[PDB]
Amino acid sequence: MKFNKNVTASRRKNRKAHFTSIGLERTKLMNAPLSKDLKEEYGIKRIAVRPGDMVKVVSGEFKKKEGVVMKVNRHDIKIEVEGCFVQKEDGKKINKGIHPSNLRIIKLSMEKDRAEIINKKVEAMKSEVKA
Amino acid sequence: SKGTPSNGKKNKRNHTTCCRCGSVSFHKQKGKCSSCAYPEKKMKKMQNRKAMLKKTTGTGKMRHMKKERISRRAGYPGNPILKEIRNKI
Amino acid sequence: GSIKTRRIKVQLVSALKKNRCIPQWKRACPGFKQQYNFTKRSWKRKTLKAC
Amino acid sequence: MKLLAKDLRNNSIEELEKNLVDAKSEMLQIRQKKQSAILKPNELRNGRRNVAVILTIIREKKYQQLLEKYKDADNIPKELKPRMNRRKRQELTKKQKKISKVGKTKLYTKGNKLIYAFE
Amino acid sequence: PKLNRHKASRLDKKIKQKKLIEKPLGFSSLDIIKYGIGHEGAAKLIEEAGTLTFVVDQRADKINVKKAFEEIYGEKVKKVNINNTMKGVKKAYIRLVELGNAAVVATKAGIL
RNA sequence: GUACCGAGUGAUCGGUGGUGGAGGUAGAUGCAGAGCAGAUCUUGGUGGUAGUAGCGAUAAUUUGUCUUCAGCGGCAAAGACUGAGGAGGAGAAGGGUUUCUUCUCAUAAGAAGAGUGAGCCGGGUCUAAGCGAGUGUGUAGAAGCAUGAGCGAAGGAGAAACAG
RNA sequence: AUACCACACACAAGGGAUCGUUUGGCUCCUGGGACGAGGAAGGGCGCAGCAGAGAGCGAUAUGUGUGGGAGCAGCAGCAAUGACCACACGUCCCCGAAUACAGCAUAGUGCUGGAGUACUCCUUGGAAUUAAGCAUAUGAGUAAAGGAAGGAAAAGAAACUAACGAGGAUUCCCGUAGUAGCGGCGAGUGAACAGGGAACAGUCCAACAGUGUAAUUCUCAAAUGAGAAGUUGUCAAAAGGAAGAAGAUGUGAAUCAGAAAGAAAAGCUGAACGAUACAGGGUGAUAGUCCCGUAGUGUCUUCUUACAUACGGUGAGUAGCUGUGCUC
Ligand SMILES: [Zn+2]
Repeated sequence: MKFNKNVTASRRKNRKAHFTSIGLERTKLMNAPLSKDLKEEYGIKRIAVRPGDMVKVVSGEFKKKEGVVMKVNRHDIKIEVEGCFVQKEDGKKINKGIHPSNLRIIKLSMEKDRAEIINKKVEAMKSEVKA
Repeated sequence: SKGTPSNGKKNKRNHTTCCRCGSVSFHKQKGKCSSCAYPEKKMKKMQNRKAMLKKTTGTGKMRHMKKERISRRAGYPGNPILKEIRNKI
Repeated sequence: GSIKTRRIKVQLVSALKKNRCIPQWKRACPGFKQQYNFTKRSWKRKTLKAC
Repeated sequence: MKLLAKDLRNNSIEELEKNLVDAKSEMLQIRQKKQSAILKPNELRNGRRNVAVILTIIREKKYQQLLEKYKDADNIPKELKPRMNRRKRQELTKKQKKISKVGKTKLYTKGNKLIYAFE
Repeated sequence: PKLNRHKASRLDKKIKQKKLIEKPLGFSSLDIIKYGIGHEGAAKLIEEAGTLTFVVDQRADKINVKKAFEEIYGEKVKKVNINNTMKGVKKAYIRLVELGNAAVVATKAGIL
């Protein structure tokens, strides 16, 4: 049960809040679980998927496959994974997008600011965990 | 006759664009606008509630009024270079 | 006619720049849902009231 | 070349005015390479950012020049005080609101009370 | 006195105040000129009549245009004519005190 | 939703086979914006009449030839007509790109470009009949009345250009 | 009836009912009640690499600073030398109260004007309608038109009720009451005190200011002087505080596998695990354990509020009266 009356439980309101999200709230939509080993290598339980990271598909047509993330579509919430595609009548191949939550991370791309992003989150935990 | 043949003579134009309201209703001979009463200081009485709500505050852009509300929320902080003047006052 | 005031001329200039179809590249954009520009006009079918 | 704010803040008003004529000359040259010939889409963006930065840094330096002048004076020019709104500028100060005596109580003040219980 | 001003040629009316800070350089040569026009229509005018054609800011007048050219490009000017076009652009035509110099200035400036 | 078949005096109810692609009832009670053939009813969609009634006042049209791809479209040669108070050549009021080039039929249709240069031409000046801010008096506020800055003619007055 | 006209059934046309769905509406409750001469509200015109409308912004038309951090939806180009977002600031074209103006106050600085007006206060003031007709009356001191202010506004501490063994400012709720009465005594209209509660608070001016000296307010100087207002009368004292409330934001448990079948399992079947969290939303069919939250817990920022002097019993074109008009 919910006892805070400032938070809404309306279906109409929850749905609008989802689809009209922007900025950091949009980034929260692209989160995926880490594998059991990585959850010992790092403190975090889940992270936003980025290009170059390595993922196992755990639901759908392409179940059991593994591959590298090629692109991240923020407007239509989908991820393109290397080697997951369909062939047209022409023989031409189109990558099919997968929803973030159907993936699981196997190796992290550590290019750019990723190491600082991870550090910032670990500290935020401990700050309140140790109190 | 009063129908089609009299329509041919209708080539003069009594109203032009008003400079206060835009509404092509300034009568040149009378020296008055039929939408907004220019050049009188106050705006005209609008005929009914339906017609007046079409020209109220919030039907356009409200540029100044919006900024004022944001500044009031922030506590009227002013330009940060000049904080010392603010603080003294 | 040939004699015009400055106020009448600016109204004609603005009424002439607005009278154009949707550019052909916009139709390819993922989020774009318009078919035809409903604000297009013809001199044979409407008056500007520039007077 | 993309000018940076912290690396301009070191110049005098006399030096910054020199820089402005160059940026404006460069903008003219850009417009010609658009009517005539062909332009990379990035060029007009970069041209226009450079003028805006110089005008922003000049304005700050002139405000400081005015601050040093009037800081300690009576009759500060209005523009140096924050705008607020017309009614907040005309309000009475909190001292002035409390000097009046026009219907104030004799007894029944906050000061005439004791800390007591009831049983 | 208040009047609707529908027959007037100047759309501005109000007299302008002073200000505590004033804008750095003011209405000045590099605001006045926009670009020179180089196409088959303009090319003939350089070759036959020693005149260049330019787009200029709406706020500009004959005297200002004369000064701005002599400042940016450097040749001396005989005449300036002006034309408000149906596309909302003010065009200026500038004739130089010596012909032949028109082809020199046009080529240096990359108009032609 | 659509064909069949069964149950009920009847309002209605049940099953079977194709179509459809994600929700739905049976019993007992509660609240109602709770059942249509009609109102010269309201809104939207479709017939018969019917390949029918009509589409042709005015000067009039023929032949060859090229395109067009099937335009009495263009060009040559004939035959006519308006007949200088013209079906000719120009301005104003009104319209506003309808003007020029290219392409396409989508055609009294579109799309993309280009085009209007003044000391001497007209406006910005003067004043007609007249209108009027402010001030005075009046009114709950107005209207009205006295005086009066400013305004009032692209065909009245009004410095100076013509050929190629 | 060979071929026309009608009806039934199957297939193809023609139209958009029905069923399934919804980032919209409506109603009730709670907060808020924030404009303008420092140029508003409202109108116009410009600004994109390819850009008509709409959105955003002013010739600085995606600038500066802080907190974050990954892409910019098409095509070409950009981006850890910061893509994009959030908070504040800087810049902010022309018309418009539109003002180089009008009226007005001070020793001086100045103030007003226009916008909005659901709710509150002050004026002015109908007719349709009901009376089974209609003229007094009704609808109604309502509609319409004008003036003015605030987050509420108005009212308010008895020249008050009552006749009890009396009460004790104003406003609001239950009630006296469809009563006492008003009325072609027709149609119809119509209050007050009590008794039970919410919330509670009282005070100022004049009459009436030290005369062994206006002791009072303001300006410039100066470290103690000049000047303005005022004798048609100026001047009657305290800092000070912790509480109370509203927002913003951090953290936050626990799952795997399978026959058949499907485009896809979260369904179904077996085995587990969390709960101070089984509110609700998203994921390719119906998910406590896949994602965002929720229960529980931390931080921070704003706002509101608080001690001093002297007094009484005569406030006039008023109360009242005569005539007159409206009103209850
Ligand atoms: Zn108007």
